[PDB]
This record gives sequence, C-alpha cells and structure tokens, in this order.
Amino acid sequence: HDGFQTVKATIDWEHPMFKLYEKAKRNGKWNPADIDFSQDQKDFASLTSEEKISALPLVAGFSAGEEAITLDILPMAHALARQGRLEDVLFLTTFMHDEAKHVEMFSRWQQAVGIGQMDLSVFHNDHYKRIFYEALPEAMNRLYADDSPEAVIRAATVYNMIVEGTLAESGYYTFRQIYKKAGLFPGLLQGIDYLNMDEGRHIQFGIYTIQRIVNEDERYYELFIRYMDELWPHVIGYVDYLTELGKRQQQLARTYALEIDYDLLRHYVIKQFNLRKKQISRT
Amino acid sequence: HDGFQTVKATIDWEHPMFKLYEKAKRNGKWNPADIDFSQDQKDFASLTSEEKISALPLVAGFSAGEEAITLDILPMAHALARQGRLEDVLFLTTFMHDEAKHVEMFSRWQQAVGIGQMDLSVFHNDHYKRIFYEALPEAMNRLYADDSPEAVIRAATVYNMIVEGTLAESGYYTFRQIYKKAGLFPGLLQGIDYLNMDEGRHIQFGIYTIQRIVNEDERYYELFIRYMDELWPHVIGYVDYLTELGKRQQQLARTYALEIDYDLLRHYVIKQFNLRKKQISRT
Ligand SMILES: CCCCCCCCCCCCCCCC(=O)O
Ligand SMILES: CCCCCCCCCCCCCCCC(=O)O
Ligand SMILES: [Fe+3]
Ligand SMILES: [Fe+3]
Ligand SMILES: [Mn+2]
Ligand SMILES: [Mn+2]
Ligand SMILES: [Mn+3]
Ligand SMILES: [Mn+3]
Repeated sequence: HDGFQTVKATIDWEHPMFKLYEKAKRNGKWNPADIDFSQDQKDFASLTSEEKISALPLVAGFSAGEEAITLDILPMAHALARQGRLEDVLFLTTFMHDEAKHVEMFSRWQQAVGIGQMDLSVFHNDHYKRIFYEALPEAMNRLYADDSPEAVIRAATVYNMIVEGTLAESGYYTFRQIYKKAGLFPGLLQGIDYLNMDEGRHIQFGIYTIQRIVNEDERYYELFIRYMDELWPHVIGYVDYLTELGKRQQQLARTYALEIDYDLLRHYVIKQFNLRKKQISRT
Repeated sequence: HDGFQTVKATIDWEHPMFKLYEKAKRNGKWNPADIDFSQDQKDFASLTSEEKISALPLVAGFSAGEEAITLDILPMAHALARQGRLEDVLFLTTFMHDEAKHVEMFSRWQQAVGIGQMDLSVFHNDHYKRIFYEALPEAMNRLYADDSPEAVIRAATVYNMIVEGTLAESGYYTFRQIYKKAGLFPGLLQGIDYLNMDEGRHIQFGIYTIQRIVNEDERYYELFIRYMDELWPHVIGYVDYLTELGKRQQQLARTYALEIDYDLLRHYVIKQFNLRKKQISRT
C-alpha cells in the first residue's frame, strides 16, 4: 500500500456506491435462518413424485448460480480494490454477503424439504454450464490479470446484466407465477422476495460499473451490446430446456390449476434482456 | 467450476465456520451510520490543540488498519474458495463486511469531529508501515499464487493473530483505558465496543485456520511461532513509538486526571501476543 484514503481524507460520502452500500445495510438485515420452512416440508411431502420433480430444475439452477456468484465476485472486488475504488469495495462487501445468504437460503430449503441428499446437477444442460461453469468464472477471474475497461465491462455484463439482470430476475418471476399461485412453499417464496430485493442493488452496481466505463468512451457501449448478444444463445437455450422439462412434466400444473404460460415466461426473459440493454446509455 | 456443493449436497451445517457465520449474522446488525457523534464533535472542539492531537495517533493507526484489512482479506477468501471451503467463504463474507463497517466507523468519527481533511499518515512510523503497508499485503497477496499450508498459516498469523489479535485488541483496550475514563468521545467508544465484538469472530477464524493446518502436521506449529516472533519487533516498535508520542504530549492526560499507565498498556500488548500463541496447540 502507498497510503490509505481514510487516513489522508475520508470516505467519499457522496459516491453512488457508498449510497448503495448504505442502502444495503439498511435493507439487508434478513436472515435465512429465521425463515420457517416447516410448511414447505409438508407441501413437498404432500406432492407426488412427478410433482416433486417439477420444482427441482429451477432450484438446481438457482443453487448453483448463487454458489458460483459467491465465489466468482471476489476478483471484481479485488480489481476495484487495486484501483483504489474504496466505496465500490465497501458496497461489494454487502453484495458478497448477500450472495452467501442466497446460497444459504436455497440450501436450507433443500435440507428442509428432504432433497439435500439429491444431486440436482442433472438439471444443468450444456447451455447452463456454458454460462455458470465456464463463462462466468472466466470473465471474473480474468480481472486478476487484466482489469482493462474491456475486461470490467465484460465481467459486469456476464455477472450483473445476464446472470442477475436476466436469468435471476426471470427466475424470481417464474417462482411467483408458479408457486405463489399454487399456495405452495411459503418459506421459499419469502426467501425469493428477499433475494429479489437484494438483487436490485446487485444490478445497480452492474449498471453503475458499465455506465462509468461507457462514460469515458462511448465505443465501450458497442462492446457491452456485443457481450450481451454473445450470451443470449445460452440464456435462451437454458430457458428452452427448462420450458421443455416443464412441458414434459405437467402434473404439478394440472394438480394446482396453474395455466403455466411458458411463452409468457419466455417473453419475460426476452423482455428482461432487452431492458438491461436499455439501462446503459451510449452517451 | 466442476460442480457446486449446494447442488450435489448442502452446506455442511456442522462446520465450525458455518456456525461462526451464523453467529456473525446474529451479532452483526450494528450500523455505524446510527451512531450519534454529536457529543464527540463537542468534546473534540472543547479540547485544546495539544489535547486534540493526543487521540489522533491511535485513530490514524486504526483507520489505516481497517482499510488495509478490508482490501487485503480478499486473497484469503479467494484461496479458500478455490479450495472448495464453502463454509469458510460464507463466514468470510461477514468478516469482510465487518471490516467495511470498521473503516466506515472511524471515517465517520473523523468527519464528525472535524479532522477528515487532516492527513493522519504522519503518525505511521517505519514499524507501522512495515506491518500494514508491506507485510500484511505481501502475506495475503501471496495466496493468489501460493496457497500452501505455509502461506495460509503465515497469512492468518500476520492478519488475524498479530494485526487483529495483538494490535487491534490492545488498541481497543487503550481506547477504553484512556477515553472511557475521561468521559470523552461516547460515539467513538460505542463503535469500539462493536468493533471489539466483531473482532472476536475474526480472531476465531484465524485460530481455526492455523489450528486446522497444524492439525495435519505438527511441524507447522513451529512455523506459526516463528512468524509471530518475526513480527514482534515491529509490533513493539510501533507500540514504543505511540508510547513516546503519548509521553511527549501529556496535556490530555493532565487535563482529565488520567494516570495513563503506558507500561501497563505495553504489558497488555505483550500479554495479548503471548496468549495468541497459547491459543494454537502443537497437537
Ligand atoms: C421456465 C422459464 C425460465 C426462467 C428462467 C429461470 C432462470 C433460473 C435462474 C438460475 C440462475 C440464478 C443466478 C443467481 C444470481 C445471483 O444470485 O445474483
Ligand atoms: C499506547 C499503547 C499501544 C496500543 C496499541 C495500539 C494499536 C493501534 C491499532 C492499530 C491497528 C488496527 C488494526 C485493525 C484490525 C481489524 O480491523 O481487524
Ligand atoms: Fe445477486
Ligand atoms: Fe478484524
Ligand atoms: Mn442447444
Ligand atoms: Mn525502530
Ligand atoms: Mn443471489
Ligand atoms: Mn476491524
């Protein structure tokens, strides 16, 4: 270290990421350990085997995603720390702790309903793996040796704009469209509501990061759009795979009179993807 | 990634670091933004210039240390993440967020009392710089390329056993011995109480980390002792420098009838150092 900002000066109290950090502390008190999952255990046990499975693809996607994101944010925190972006780092401590609670929430649900011993990796197809097993850690880990604006934009695009701003947001919507209607899994849905609220700050950090780089040179806008489009095939290829699992196993939909509109879910994904694009201004 | 623990299985709910993570969430709700510093501003302004300075060396040491530690824990989190130690990572998200709040607390105090514009690096002598500007980032950053048991023990020794378990603990004691007696700076002392409570978990993570490595091969015990002793000269060399500043500027002690026992503070430092050693068992 050559010096310390809070010895030479203070935190930059007006910095957007300090304000986001402050909001994260105010809004981040929830604890997955307090969620009552006992009704969820009864719901899951009440289900037939073919209804039991209906929910597992989505939980498998979230549980791996939360865990990937918990591990893979560390290089972003490092890169920004090394750039002396102290307020970003303070905020990223809330981001990382949020994702830890997200991992915890889904794992507590799996334990409570009796599937913790079940290996849910069978529900990760090639497109999911390309995003979460490969493209996400590649883009983040790159920041250890290459913290160029190109690398940081690509990292924020994959992590915050695609994984969180497209897939996670759409998954929260899907959970609600399906189980909130069914009256099922109230503990899980309480957790989803807290995850979704945290996610708002995570996406805003991505937007801030990408926009501040675009702000220095509008040609980075083109890079942002390009990286969004490179991942789209895998995003929809996973969505299509989940859709086809749902269409092939309809008993939960039948039993609970959910006219599950998979083409409305698909449209919600397309819509999320397009509005994330629109939250980055070329100028 | 080759897979995900919370897809194949669950969190290891009995893991000591998951239990420490759970305690951190329960005990880590405090927010520096809620501390009332208005009485602290009046106290500081009431002081003469020569009393004003008396407190600044210690705040300078803490503010830089909190900031160093916030940046320099990231490689430990990374190394353990890459080892698949998921429960350690979950706990480290609380550790990192705690230190962010510590940075925030001291910087809020500096702002409130009117010294935020003052560059307090003048109170970092060569021994302080050797620990915080050099040895700490060197030991932590090494973990990016070398996560051997030797490297991890050395990192935990410098960070958790020396910086936190010797210097920080002794600084908390010193703040209380001096200002809690004077009736001064109630907001700062509220913050110190919260820092000290957080620190308990940070030191326990260090103990767990060092002991689990020693447990695999008792020869690492010798390394631990050696790394403790290598840093001791700098620890006491900074303590002696602070002591001599205090002896050379006594007006706060006089004004507030603090018979400040600098040789009792020195003994407290020696005692902390020796009991950290004793918390690691050769077997
Ligand atoms: C059937 C419609 C498809 C809806 C899309 C569902 C997407 C599943 C979500 C899995 C990825 C979750 C990523 C977590 C991100 C974070 O924790 O910030
Ligand atoms: C006059 C007696 C000397 C007492 C020793 C005072 C030591 C000052 C403390 C500065 C280091 C603080 C390190 C912070 C560690 C953490 O935040 O985990
Ligand atoms: Fe997120
Ligand atoms: Fe600490
Ligand atoms: Mn395909
Ligand atoms: Mn010396
Ligand atoms: Mn999440
Ligand atoms: Mn601290």
